[PDB]
Parts: sequence; C-alpha cells; structure tokens
Amino acid sequence: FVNKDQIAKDVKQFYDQALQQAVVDDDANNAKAVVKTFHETLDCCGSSTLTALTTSVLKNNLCPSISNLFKEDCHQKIDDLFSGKH
Amino acid sequence: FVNKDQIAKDVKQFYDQALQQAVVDDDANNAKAVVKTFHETLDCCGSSTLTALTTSVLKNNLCPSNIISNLFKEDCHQKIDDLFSGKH
Amino acid sequence: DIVLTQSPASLSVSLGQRATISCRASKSVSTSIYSYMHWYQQKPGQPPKLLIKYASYLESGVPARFSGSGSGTDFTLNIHPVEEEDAATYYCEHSREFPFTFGTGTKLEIKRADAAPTVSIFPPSSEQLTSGGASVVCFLNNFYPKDINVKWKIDGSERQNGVLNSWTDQDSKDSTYSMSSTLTLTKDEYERHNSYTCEATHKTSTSPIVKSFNRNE
Amino acid sequence: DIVLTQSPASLSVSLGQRATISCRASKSVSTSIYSYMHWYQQKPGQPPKLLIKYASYLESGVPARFSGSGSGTDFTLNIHPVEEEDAATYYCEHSREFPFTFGTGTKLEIKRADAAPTVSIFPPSSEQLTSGGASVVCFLNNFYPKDINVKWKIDGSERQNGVLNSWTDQDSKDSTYSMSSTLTLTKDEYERHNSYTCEATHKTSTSPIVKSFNRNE
Amino acid sequence: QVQLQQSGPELVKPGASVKISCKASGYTFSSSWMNWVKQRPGKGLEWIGRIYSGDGDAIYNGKFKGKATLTADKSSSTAYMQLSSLTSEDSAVYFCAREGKTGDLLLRSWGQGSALTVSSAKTTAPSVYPLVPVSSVTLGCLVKGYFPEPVTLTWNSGSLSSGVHTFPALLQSGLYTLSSSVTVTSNTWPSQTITCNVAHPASSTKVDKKIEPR
Amino acid sequence: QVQLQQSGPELVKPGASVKISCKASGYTFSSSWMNWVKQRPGKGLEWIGRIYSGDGDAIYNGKFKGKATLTADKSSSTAYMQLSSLTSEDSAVYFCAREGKTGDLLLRSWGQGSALTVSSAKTTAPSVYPLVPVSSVTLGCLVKGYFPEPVTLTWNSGSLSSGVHTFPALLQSGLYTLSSSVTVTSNTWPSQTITCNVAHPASSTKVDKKIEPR
Repeated sequence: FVNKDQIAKDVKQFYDQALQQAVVDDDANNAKAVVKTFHETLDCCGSSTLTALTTSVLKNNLCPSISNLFKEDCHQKIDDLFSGKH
Repeated sequence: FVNKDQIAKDVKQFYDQALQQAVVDDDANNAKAVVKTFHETLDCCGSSTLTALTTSVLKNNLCPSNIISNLFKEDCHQKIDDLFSGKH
Repeated sequence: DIVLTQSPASLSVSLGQRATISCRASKSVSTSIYSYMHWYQQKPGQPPKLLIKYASYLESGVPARFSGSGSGTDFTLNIHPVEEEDAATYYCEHSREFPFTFGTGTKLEIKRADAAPTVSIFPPSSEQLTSGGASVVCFLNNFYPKDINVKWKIDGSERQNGVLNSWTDQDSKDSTYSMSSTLTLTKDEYERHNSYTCEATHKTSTSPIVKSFNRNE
Repeated sequence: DIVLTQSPASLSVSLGQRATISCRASKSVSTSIYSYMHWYQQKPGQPPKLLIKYASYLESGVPARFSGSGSGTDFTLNIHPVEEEDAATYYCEHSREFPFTFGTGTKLEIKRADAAPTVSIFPPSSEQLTSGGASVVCFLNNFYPKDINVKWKIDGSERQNGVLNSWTDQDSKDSTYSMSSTLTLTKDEYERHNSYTCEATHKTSTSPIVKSFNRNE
Repeated sequence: QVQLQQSGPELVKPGASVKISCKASGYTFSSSWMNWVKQRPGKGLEWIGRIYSGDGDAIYNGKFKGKATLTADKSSSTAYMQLSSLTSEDSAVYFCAREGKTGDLLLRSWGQGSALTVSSAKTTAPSVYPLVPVSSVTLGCLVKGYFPEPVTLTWNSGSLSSGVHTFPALLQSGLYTLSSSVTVTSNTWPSQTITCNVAHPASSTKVDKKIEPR
Repeated sequence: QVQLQQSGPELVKPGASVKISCKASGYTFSSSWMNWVKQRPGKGLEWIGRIYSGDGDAIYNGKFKGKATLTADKSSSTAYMQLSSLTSEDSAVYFCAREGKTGDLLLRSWGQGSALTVSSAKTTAPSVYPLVPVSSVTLGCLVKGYFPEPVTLTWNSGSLSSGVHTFPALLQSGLYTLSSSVTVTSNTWPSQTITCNVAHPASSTKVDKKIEPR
C-alpha cells in the first residue's frame, strides 16, 4: 504494498468529513467523538481547508486544552504520522 | 462518504508493512521511524497478527517506555480501530 | 473573496407559475459531502429569512414549493407554484470560508390579474393651513400593474405645480401596488382657487377615474 | 503449530542437472509483502546453514545456482546445476509465528553409474579371541546404489546370530557407498565350525560375491 | 420564542462612533455566535464579522477589520457592534443574526435592524396632519418636514394593520415627508374613533393626531 | 570473526540436569537474540526457544516451556541452556544459533552443537582389534564395547586417509562398536607398517594397533 500517499489522503478526507458532520449535522455524536479522538491523539485543531468550521469546533470544546489555529493544522499532523516525524 | 472500515484496514495494512520492513529490511530507516511514530502516538507496541516480529521490535527500543507480554495488551490494530471509532 | 453572481437581476412571474433564480460562485463552494451555499428571502423593511440550506435542504417551516439544487459553482433556486407572499428579494450566500459574501440579489415580481385603483382625495387639514402650508393628497390604492398616470386639475385647468409621487412595494397579500400623489403649494394659492381634481389613468381604465372636492364644500 | 511437509523424502540427480524440492505449510506463512519460509542446508556432523531467506533471496556468499520460489503455503527450492558439494539434507523452516518449525527434510544424493562391491572377510583376531568373544567382519566397499543384501553362512547353513550392518555417508570423490556387516558371536561357538562365508547380493550381479575362510590357517 | 431585539434608529455626526446593540432571548446566548450584516439603501447584504459570546473572540471581514468592533455581554445576553470614524456611507441598516447551537455558519434568526444615518445636519420634528375625507371608508395621515429617517406610523396603535398603506418618504430640500392611508368600514367610522400614531425617535416626538370629520 | 563456541559432549544420569553453554564473539551479544535447536540423531530439527541477551527475556516453545531454561550472561557473552528431569529421549545434539541485528527471525550463525546423552550405562574404554586378511589389499580395525560416544579413528595418524571407510557406530547391549576399512595397494603391505589409531576421550584412552598377518 500500500502507497503512503493515497492512504494519507483517505485519512484526511475521512477526518474532514468528521469535522463537517460534527458542526453541520445536529445529533452527530460519533462525528464529534471521532473529531476529538483525532485532535487529542494527533495534537491539533481543525484544518486549513476548513478554517471557518474549525473556529466553531474550537469553540465547541472539541479541541485540546484562535489566532494560532493555522499553527495547529491537523492535516499536517496526519502527514507527519505517515512520514514518521511527529 | 469515505468508507470507514476500509480506511481503518488500510492504515493497519500500512502499519504492518512498516513493522515488518523495520526488522526484515536492510535498515529501512524510515520504516523504523514510522513505526516509533505510531507507537508513541497511539500508545502502542506491535501487532497481534505479527507477534513474532513485534518481540524484536520491542527490544530494539521502538515502544513507549514495558517488556514482552504485556504485548498482547498493546495491540496497534485495536488502537487504530479506536482512532476511527472515536474512543480513547 | 468568493464573488456570488446572481441572475437574473429581477423577474416577473404569474401566480401559480415557476420561478428559477441562479447563483454562480467565483470558485468552488462544495466539499466531498456538502455544498456551502444557502438561499435567503427578504421582504422589504424586514430582515432576510433563511429558506434553503446546504444547496437543497429546506429550513424547517418553509413551504416545500421552495427547492434548491446545485454544486461547486453552479446553484439554482426554484419556487413553484409562485404565491403573493413570495414577493421579495432573494439572496444566495456561501459559508465556505471567511469572509462570508452574498449574491448580487434577485427581485421577484408576482404577476396577478389587472386591478383598478381606488382613488380618494384629501384637502389640507385646518392644522396645516395655519403654518402657511397647503398640501392636497390623493391615494391611488391596490392596483396592478405598477404603471399608473395621475393628473391634477385646479379650477378645471391642469397643473403640475410640484407634485411628488411615492409608490409602494408589491403587497404580499394581494400583489397590488399603491401610490400617493401629493400636491404641495402655498396657503395663499390654495385659497385663491376653489375646485381641486385628481385623475387616475390606468391600464384597466379605458377612461380616467376622477375624484375631486370643492374647497368651501 | 504450523506443520511443514517436504517432498520428496530423498532425491538423487547427476552432476548436471535439476534438483527441485517442495514444501507445504499447514497455513499461509505469507503476508502482503513477505514470507517467512526459509531454506537451510545441512551436512553430516556440521550445523545447518541458511541459504535462501524469505522464499527467494540468496543469503550472502551462496551460489546463484541455488534459487527459491513460492508464496502462501507452497514453496520450492531449486538447484541447477547440481554439484558434488551440494549433497546434503535440506530443511525448510518458517518464521511466521511461534513456535518456528522445520520441515521433515529432503536428502540430496548424487546419481552416478553402478559398481559391484569389493568384498573382504576378516576372521577374529587372536587379540579378540583370547578375551572371550569372536567377531567376523566383512566389508562391502565402493558400490552403487545404496541397496544391497548381506548373508552369512556358517558351515553351509545360514543364520543371523548377531549380524550388525552399518552404511557410510555417500562418498564425495567417487559418489559410491560402503557397507559393513559384523557377525558377532561367542568365542566358544566360533571354535566349533571350520567354514565361514560372507554372501553379498546386489544389482548388476546375477549371483552373489562370496569371500570365505575356514578356521584352520 | 427566539427573538433578537435591536437598538433604535440613530443619527450621529460624521467622525463619531456608534454602539449598536442586539439583545438575544429564548436561546443560550453564552455559547452561541452572533453575526453582523450591513445593508445600504437599495443595495445588497455585506457581512461584517462574527463573535463568540463565550469569550468575545471575533472574526472580522477584512473590509471592516479596523472600523467595526464586536463585543459580547453574557449577563445582558447582548451583542454590541461599534463603528468608528463615521462617514456618510456608513449610513445603513445594520442587522444582527445568530448561528445555530453548534457554529452552524448560518444566519438563523435576525433582529429587525438598526437605521444608522450619519450627517452633520440637524434633527427636525415632523408635523403630523390628519386627513378626513372630502362600502368602505378611507382616511389618511400626513407626516411632513422631518429629518432624519425613520418614523413610526400606526393606526389605533397597532389595532389597525390590514387596509393600512404607509408610503415611502420623499426627500425635498433635506426634509422627509410621508403619508399613510387606512381603509376601514364603515360602520367603524366615525362611530369608533380612529387615531394616527406618529413617532420620530431622532427628536423624541410622539403625536396621536385623532382624525375626525368636518 | 563471528563465532559461537558450544560446550563439549556430556554424559549424565536420568533425572539429573545439564547446563549446555555457548560463547558468543565478533558481534554485540548484548543486543542479539540467541536460539536453541534440538536434533535427535536420525530425526529432523526442533526449535526450543530464544532469548534476548540484553535482559534475558525469553520465548519458549510450548513443548519445552517447563523443561528448558534459558539465561544470558553479558559478562561472559555466554548463552546457556538448562534441561531438567532428563530422559533417554533428551539424548540429542543441541545447537546454538543467533539472529541478525534487528532481530530478523533468521538463524544466521550456528555453533558446532552439543551432543547430550542420558544413560545409566557406565563409561567404558573400548577394545581395539586389528583385522589382517586370510592386485590390492584391504585391512581393518575393530573398535568394540565402548561408551559413551564419540571415538576418533585414523590410519597412520592421518598419514593415510584416501581409500578409507570408517563406519558409524552401532549399539550392542548398551555399548558402542564400529569398524574401519583401509585398502592400500599390495606393493606397500606388509612392506610398510600400517596402524589403526583409536582414541576414546571419555575414558582418556589412546591406542595404536599395528596390523599384521601372523
């Protein structure tokens, strides 16, 4: 074998859809859980490609414990995981 | 939407490939690095599907601060599931 | 910034008929699972009301005759069957990124059956005279279409002595317009003359509808 | 525990010449990118030696005539051209799980022509006789193939009082085998019969080759 | 019932500041976002920014960054919006709108708006004149010579709403003037009393000119 | 320069224990795995267990979990194996074998092995009998009634090795016996003396026996 790229893209895409569901969908319990799990684990908050919604998710306490959201890009954390820096 | 169980299986697949390559390969330096990254991030050590190779990985200092089994409680396949299922 | 180009700028649609407005974004507004485009309705004098969210979803308590569709940059809104209460300006808005921006705006006009106005003339009140001011007011009310002509006669003779005319927004219950024409002139001149007429000429009228009063009963 | 079943039990090819050994596992000894079945070479007295690792990769300093193929549960070692010093027992072995387990093994012989044995009887030494006991040895040397029969006649009639037989490892130089019958019996019983014989039957021989002696010389 | 009641109209001198206010009810203000949108006469909608009421963190439209200033007040349940260096073309209605319970990014409930008008010109009270007539009956009100906008005309202070036609004001020599028609019947006039209620917040005016025949 | 140096052949009573050894050199023993492999004479190969020398943490085969004990001495660079409640069918050659640096589960380098044998039989020096006959000639030597194994046989102390056939030892009432053939030329026997040299270390026995027809 499996390529590093396509799997790293898939996981971002999986996360991105969680990030959206947690905000736009009302009951989305799992989506919130999934989102917090990622944030807690990878140590990040939201995404550069979803900067507007990330504002919301930060404020819904789904991030670790605003100016510096760009520094906490959670897409980058995913790349670092699969490349082996973290 | 993106297929959940397929992505979780791809990540396990990928981890397994790194874990094996870490020990069997003519020093894949990245494979070893990747394998540490996962263990630290997921609080983790090896696979239950690769328990032979996980042993030697443990002793090569690629696991979080534990000795042998243990190991069966430190399955990464299970932590990968929990990442994609919103637990931990 | 994302630029929302709505079109058409305006349109007129008969009652019971279909109206389709479109909105076009300067770059993509969709992700893998959501189009971040929404439609708003604004009746004049009021705040806008959310009608469609995320391209196609009806905001609760909005008639199903409102529907939306599109993705990426291309978005359409359909009202069918059109009603009187749908007279308003319609706005598309994206929430994909900061800054949020709104569409150029589309004004929906509701074509109904032609209606004859109800003219009514009003001399100055006692109270206005005192201040050396005389205003004659004439209401042309609940008519359609918006095009009306009004003429003033003073003692049989036509005059346009500063007459200011103000039109209403399309009624949201009967889809009619309404117009007040005011003739303002000095207290002096008002009491020089005696007979004051207000003539409304409309599509419905083959000949002018006339209303008047004689100053000094 | 995985079971490794090799085949054939034993093999013999000319200095030419393809030798090809098989191996079967209880379950897949293979992942998405590896297996985990390996091949060892052993010779009498020596420890085993790693030749092919992970199915097909030659271990350093091993001839390119050695080659391995396979996946899942079926694997194959290949020797071509076979050579003198390749004569060994080859064990496959897996490292997929615990415990590791080896194959049943496959012996590699070297095919050659044929040759009758050189038979030679030896009566008990006085040295032996003195202190009880009396053993009559008979060597059957430098022959092929392995299969042969020895028969002991004491005064015509034949009996296996205490016949012990021992074969050599195959010869590296002339590719032949050698055997060793030893008719052991009591000193007293030896001094009763004036005729001892060593009959040796073998392929490429209508009749046996039959060296003999009588205890009176 | 969720409502967002906003500050009254405002006349302010150029180069000054105004602090508009938007009070929220019937929903948890404290953990909600509040947006602000501008609308100039006869023109579209322009988004200013949004503020998180839990800690006053605000994201501004770059165009309003140094001018607009959003603040939240949990105790009141009120969002404020302040604009500095006021200019003729800050004259406009200003709306406030809340997002959903999450950070929906969608303008779910809107206040009535606040008419801010920026001018060095001076207030002027309106003169409210009744208009008695020369089967329904129609009578009218006339509010002449005022500045700035808006006014608030009603009939029997809310009791009459159908048949009412309030016409947009007209500008003439820096003074506004509007009329209103009401048609009742008839049977209800002059039997029941009908009164025109004018209100001009910019001059603290309040008149109840009771129409009657002559 | 890699090498593993196993302990010598060992005889021991049933019920007793043995601690076989293995001395590692020419690689970092302290970071290396060490495996142990049983091979009963005749039969194939069997894996006992393996141990990380760094900490002595070890993994046993189920069949030896309870019987084999593994230990590692970093100051000796010596791996050890310990067998309890010995039995005739623990009589085997036990090997020593190391894995690669990363712990790649591959047996890279082996020791000579260690021939363990469990028996109540008493150690017994052999008897050596010269076997003269009764063109080319063949001579013989008979080593009989010794225990344990092994024994070293040579002709003329190695001087004559070609045209020789020493045969594997066989059991004959709890005692080993083996023979050897040597075929020379005829134009050197009995012209030139020839002697079978038998050595049985267990009884410290060395013996040369000159052949002759007499």
